[PDB]
Amino acid sequence: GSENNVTKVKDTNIFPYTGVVAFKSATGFVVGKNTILTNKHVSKNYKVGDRITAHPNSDKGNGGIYSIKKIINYPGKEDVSVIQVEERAIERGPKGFNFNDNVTPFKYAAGAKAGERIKVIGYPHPYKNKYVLYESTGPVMSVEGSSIVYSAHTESGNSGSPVLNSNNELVGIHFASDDNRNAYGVYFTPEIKKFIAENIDK
Amino acid sequence: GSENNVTKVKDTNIFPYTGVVAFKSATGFVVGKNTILTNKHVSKNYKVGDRITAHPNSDKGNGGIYSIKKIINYPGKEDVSVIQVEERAIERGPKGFNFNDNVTPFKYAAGAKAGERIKVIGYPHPYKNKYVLYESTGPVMSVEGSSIVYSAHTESGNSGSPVLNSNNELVGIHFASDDDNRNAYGVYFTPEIKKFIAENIDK
Amino acid sequence: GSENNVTKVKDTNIFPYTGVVAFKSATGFVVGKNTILTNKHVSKNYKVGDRITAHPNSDKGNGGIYSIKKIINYPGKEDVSVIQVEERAIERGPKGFNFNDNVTPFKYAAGAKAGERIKVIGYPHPYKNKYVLYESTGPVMSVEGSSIVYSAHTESGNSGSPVLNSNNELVGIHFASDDNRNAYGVYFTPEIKKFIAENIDK
Amino acid sequence: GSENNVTKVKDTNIFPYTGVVAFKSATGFVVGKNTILTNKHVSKNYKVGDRITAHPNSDKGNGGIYSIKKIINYPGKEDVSVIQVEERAIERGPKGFNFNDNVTPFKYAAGAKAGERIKVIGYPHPYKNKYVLYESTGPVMSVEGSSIVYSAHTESGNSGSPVLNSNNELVGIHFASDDNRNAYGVYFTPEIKKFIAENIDK
Amino acid sequence: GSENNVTKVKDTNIFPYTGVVAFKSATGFVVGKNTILTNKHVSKNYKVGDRITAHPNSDKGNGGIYSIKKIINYPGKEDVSVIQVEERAIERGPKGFNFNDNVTPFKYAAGAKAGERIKVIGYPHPYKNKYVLYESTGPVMSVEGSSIVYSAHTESGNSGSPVLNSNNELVGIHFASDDNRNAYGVYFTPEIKKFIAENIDK
Amino acid sequence: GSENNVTKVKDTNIFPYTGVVAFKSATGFVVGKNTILTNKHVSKNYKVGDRITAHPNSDKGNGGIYSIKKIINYPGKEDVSVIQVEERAIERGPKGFNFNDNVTPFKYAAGAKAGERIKVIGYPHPYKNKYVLYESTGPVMSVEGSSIVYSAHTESGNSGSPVLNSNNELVGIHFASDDDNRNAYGVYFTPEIKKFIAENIDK
Ligand SMILES: [Cl-]
Ligand SMILES: [Cl-]
Ligand SMILES: [Cl-]
Ligand SMILES: [Cl-]
Ligand SMILES: [Cl-]
Ligand SMILES: [Cl-]
Ligand SMILES: [Zn+2]
Ligand SMILES: [Zn+2]
Ligand SMILES: [Zn+2]
Ligand SMILES: [Zn+2]
Ligand SMILES: [Zn+2]
Ligand SMILES: [Zn+2]
Ligand SMILES: [Zn+2]
Ligand SMILES: [Zn+2]
Ligand SMILES: [Zn+2]
Ligand SMILES: [Zn+2]
Ligand SMILES: [Zn+2]
Ligand SMILES: [Zn+2]
Ligand SMILES: [Zn+2]
Ligand SMILES: [Zn+2]
Ligand SMILES: [Zn+2]
Ligand SMILES: [Zn+2]
Ligand SMILES: [Zn+2]
Ligand SMILES: [Zn+2]
Ligand SMILES: [Zn+2]
Ligand SMILES: [Zn+2]
Repeated sequence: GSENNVTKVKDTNIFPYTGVVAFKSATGFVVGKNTILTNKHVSKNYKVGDRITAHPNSDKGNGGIYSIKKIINYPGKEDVSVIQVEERAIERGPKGFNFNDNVTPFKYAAGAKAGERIKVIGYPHPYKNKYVLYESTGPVMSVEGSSIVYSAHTESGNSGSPVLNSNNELVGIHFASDDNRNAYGVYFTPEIKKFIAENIDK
Repeated sequence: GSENNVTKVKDTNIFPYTGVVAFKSATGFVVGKNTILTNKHVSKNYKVGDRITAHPNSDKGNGGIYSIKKIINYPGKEDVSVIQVEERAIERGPKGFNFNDNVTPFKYAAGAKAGERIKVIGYPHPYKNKYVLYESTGPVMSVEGSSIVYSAHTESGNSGSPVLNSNNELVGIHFASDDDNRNAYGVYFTPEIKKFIAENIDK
Repeated sequence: GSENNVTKVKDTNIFPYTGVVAFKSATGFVVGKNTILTNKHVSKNYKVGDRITAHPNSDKGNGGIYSIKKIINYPGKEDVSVIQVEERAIERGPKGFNFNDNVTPFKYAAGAKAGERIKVIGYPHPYKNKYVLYESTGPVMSVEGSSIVYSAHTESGNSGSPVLNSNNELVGIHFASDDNRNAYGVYFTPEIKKFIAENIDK
Repeated sequence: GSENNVTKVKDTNIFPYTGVVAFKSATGFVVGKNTILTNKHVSKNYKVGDRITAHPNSDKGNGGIYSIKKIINYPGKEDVSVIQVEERAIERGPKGFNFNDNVTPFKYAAGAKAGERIKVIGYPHPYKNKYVLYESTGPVMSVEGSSIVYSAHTESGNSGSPVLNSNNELVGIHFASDDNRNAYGVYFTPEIKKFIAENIDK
Repeated sequence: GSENNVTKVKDTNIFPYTGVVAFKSATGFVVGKNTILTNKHVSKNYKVGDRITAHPNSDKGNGGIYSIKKIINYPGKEDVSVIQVEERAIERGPKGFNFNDNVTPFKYAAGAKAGERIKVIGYPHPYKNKYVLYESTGPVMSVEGSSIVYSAHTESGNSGSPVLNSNNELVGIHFASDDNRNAYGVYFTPEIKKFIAENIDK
Repeated sequence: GSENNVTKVKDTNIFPYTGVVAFKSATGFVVGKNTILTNKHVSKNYKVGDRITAHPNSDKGNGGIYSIKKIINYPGKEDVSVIQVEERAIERGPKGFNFNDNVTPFKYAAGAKAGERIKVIGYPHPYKNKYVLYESTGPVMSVEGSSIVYSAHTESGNSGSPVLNSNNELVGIHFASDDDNRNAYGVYFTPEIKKFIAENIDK
């Protein structure tokens, strides 16, 4: 075979993949009880009642299908949208009908620096009949304020993917793009973190 | 083989490919009598007397070589330029020396929606010795005003390529690309742009 | 095999590759005595005493490892930084401990025009344990003022790479990115040449 | 994109693809009323009552699912097996429950010669959850007796695939395998044609 | 990214990869105390005193470097060679200097059938400066006697790789070769199993 | 980019590539005055008067087109055939109309060993409209008598390609291919084969 900085995830039912969710067009991940994060350009395409699916892997199944109950955009310029779902599944996952028993939120990392290895996990290919999760690895190029840039292979559906460090702790949320190219994430500054904690379902 | 969102067009002498023309560096397509559409960043590299070729495919031939007679940039910000050609071919196509007999313009689509399948058809590799036409498929991500964004594999030479729906109706013109399933950016034909184009079709 | 607009350089100890240097995260190239060029977003990550390596190729060796002695960013908008190194190698090259005897600066080309063939030569993959030099070919799309655009396969590490014409003369410096994509360089205008000549070590 | 001697067939419900059928592990194609052809190493894995599907394409549907009613191996050395199916579909195709109304047999070509372009049409990837038909093009290298050799990209599932000329006429049946490799088929000699005609369901 | 039936193994220090060993040219795996298996065409290239390395992964290290003490070829036609190593490492692994503490032998599977998923694990690229383990997945095509055939992407260095089922139990040893091609293994018949058990170091 | 054991040769007008010739379906290489070597399964598709081309590279030109004048198969089992050409080019190369002035034969290597790096140089894609020369690198797996096996990416058209060591000396002729790092099979030049070739070089 060959070196490859992106590979298909064959088992999406183990951590960290159990923190990731699919939209028809994009990716999101869990941040707290009944609460997911994605980009604003993703959430504009959705409304209350639309469905997300928890860590799906084509016909190997998933953690359940859930409906969106609230969409809250961050008021700053950063591309962050908090989405709450109804806790009771439309279709159950293997751990039952409760959203939170089928998913796992991430710990925030202590920080991030140029040169460290990150992973972007998400559903790179939008509007497919089957959901396939890919893991894209690469180094951090820069952390400046609320901007984190890394070199990786990312595609349009990665919008909303978590960016994790080597210990599966959260360093960012992807928003825009062999391919070892600069790719762009929102780094969680204290003001963004505060907006998120405030909009987690209580 | 493998899934691939871009493949070589092996017969460019059937519809929809007989709508598409090649520049040395880019793509365009036919909009009406003696008239083609491309981007402003393409037309700035050309002038009256420069040559375009109709639906070429390496040494399989083409629908003729024609000279440019007029360049008319759209006055708005969108990246659209109208180019008229001399009707009399420099080199004939199989349907003769008249440009219009060797090409086919597209019908406009009724609109376009996020999630629908499009195709971008054009000459993705600029400044080659042989013209090779590729078809790039993918879903529309967004339509907002004159901006249409789709996820596809497009390349530098695709500047000017038509963006068609599943029934080969026109939804846009490609202008920028900034596996590969990447957001790619077209001009959606709003009424103001359609009016400009209609007014600049050779009479 | 297949047509490919980017291939691995297997001997980096011949011209023009002997004008190219590696940073941990990016590329640069020699402009004069003890002096290299790169981008401003590359030099931001380095400081006096950090190290660059002269035309490395995996474990086939290199022209030596050298320390940075001064960093001078171009005052204009263009993404150009001049870096001077200590002349005395930290680790020697095959031609000895003097930086200048192990490298080769480029001649400026007379100019550059749309459609001509260029090559971008550099270390495309950032933060690797081994330095691998690739050569990316493609045509110039546009030259205007200080902006040169070409169609090529470039990646995040190519920041700082020379852009040469078919006679290995210098037409620009890469700064931003099959793939036949528009890629962007700084074209050396008289004002930029003047800044560079003024900042070559004496 | 790139030159490629193998591409996915996106509509398998037009000629010539309507002459091709799938087994779980391999390909076959229609030779006459209720009758298909494949290799002897394919038919070894099947029995009466096993199922084949007519020109499937993922979830875009198919020409119907049919049961095997008889397996007849060619007495000679050549890797040819005739399989008859029950005429009445287990699951219908768009043209109804009759096998014959949903498929199309091929005309034999007048012959075949070195350098002419052929196509091998079949299901290259064995034992998949979804059937994906690919078309592999390439030139004939040699024809001798019952042996036709061509240069193409074929894979293990292509056992049993038709080999057609540029007018979709039949020149052989694949049996054994960028990749532009010599690939091997059975050329239909008069003795083989005679066996086949004798074993077409009446 | 894309579907791929072969991927780089990033951590070779967990089971099942801790059963695999590298030769300069090929692969082998552990069958018992101080004892490995490979092909006869591999062992002909080695002699007492030559080195094998336990589950290496470029510069991430390995389970130790060990010397060959005995080579015993199976007397039948099948491509099987038992190699014993000196128990005391030339260079230790993380579990110390004893060969057997750094490696793990496999359980034989109860049998194997057409259509089941297998994995071939080994070092596909011979005579490299760094050892990179790849995992190639695919279905079993046939089990006939001492022959097992599967559809996979295998390369010259895979000679000697174990072929494992989905529970990491042993089904074969690879000996000869997108690429989904038939690939050929020795299936462990009782007579082969007896030869192996008889030549395990006591 | 990526590691790749096969790449396109961009200048076929330098050594070692000026040793290699193209058939419509296969490769060969020069062994001496007016004489080339290929496989028996290639030469059986050719006859006196058929044309080979010297070191072509698409439209960059070539060292001339020459006609075959004699085919002499090796009497042993190994897959070797000697082909002589008419010395006077049908179409000249840059060094003129004489075949020998436009090509270069190889020196034989002193031998070959498992683990050493070789190159297979040839025209891997048969029956194309344009001749494209590729170089496939990889290690020797085994040498036994007249059999040399190496791990490389070779294709149908590589039949007849020379197999050279790191100093461009001849170690073998490729005959069969049965990423891709696969065992590939050449004829190693034993003394009996060398003698046959020397005796069949045009005088
Ligand atoms: Cl980039
Ligand atoms: Cl993108
Ligand atoms: Cl582009
Ligand atoms: Cl082959
Ligand atoms: Cl195969
Ligand atoms: Cl192999
Ligand atoms: Zn490989
Ligand atoms: Zn956005
Ligand atoms: Zn690439
Ligand atoms: Zn395939
Ligand atoms: Zn523009
Ligand atoms: Zn990709
Ligand atoms: Zn090839
Ligand atoms: Zn910058
Ligand atoms: Zn591509
Ligand atoms: Zn790409
Ligand atoms: Zn392309
Ligand atoms: Zn068979
Ligand atoms: Zn290949
Ligand atoms: Zn392959
Ligand atoms: Zn992808
Ligand atoms: Zn063997
Ligand atoms: Zn393939
Ligand atoms: Zn690369
Ligand atoms: Zn032969
Ligand atoms: Zn491969």
